[PDB]
Formats: sequence, C-alpha cells, structure tokens
Amino acid sequence: GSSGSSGMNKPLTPSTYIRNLNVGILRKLSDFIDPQEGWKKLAVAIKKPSGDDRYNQFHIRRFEALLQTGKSPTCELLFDWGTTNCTVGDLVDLLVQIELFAPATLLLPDAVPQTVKSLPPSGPSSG
Repeated sequence: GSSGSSGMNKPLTPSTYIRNLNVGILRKLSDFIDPQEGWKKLAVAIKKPSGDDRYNQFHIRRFEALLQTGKSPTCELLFDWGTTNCTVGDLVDLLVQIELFAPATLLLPDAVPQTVKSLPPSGPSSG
C-alpha cells in the first residue's frame, strides 16, 4: 500500500545559475549524472556561444581523477560550469540532448518532452 499526493513547494527555475543550486540539489543531480558517464556527456555537450568545445578530454581526465578517488565529477563540473555563466535551463536543455531525462525532469518536469513524472512518497516522522 501507501498513499500521499501532497507536494512540498516549486523547484528551482530555468534562469537560476548552476552554482546557485543548493548542495542537496547538487547531490540529487550527482545521484543521476555520476553514473552512465552523465557528467562526461554534459561536459562535452557544453559549447561556447561561438561553438568552441568548453571542456575537451584534457579536462575530462581532471574530472575522472575525482570519480577515481570518490569526489563526484558531477558536482565539480556543475559547480565550475556555474562560473562559465550557465543556468538550470541550460542544464535541462543539455540533459535532454544527452538522453538524461530523469535529472532534466527533476529540475524542470515540463521542459522535457517525454510525458513522465512521479511524486516522491511522504513521511514527516519525528522522534
């Protein structure tokens, strides 16, 4: 069993910068982007306005050193890319481009064309 169908509050917003996102959301993203080489896919999908590849293999090895020791490459990438000047909507956009509809939806469940969403279950226990 189980039921609920409450909702907490609205997400972040597509024009908020990546680094502005809270560490909890950075963890939630790392949950989904750390596997599947999701962060590599995001990194290499990030072009400059002109089209220059922001992050080539030279810097991918840098992020790999993180995953190879236990730092998330997701968090570092997302955090660093914040200083490049990109946003949640920038992220969603690219996340769709790499087939990463789960984290796209988590951020912005409307901005991803696949009709799929879910409520997370509920339990305000105390103690």
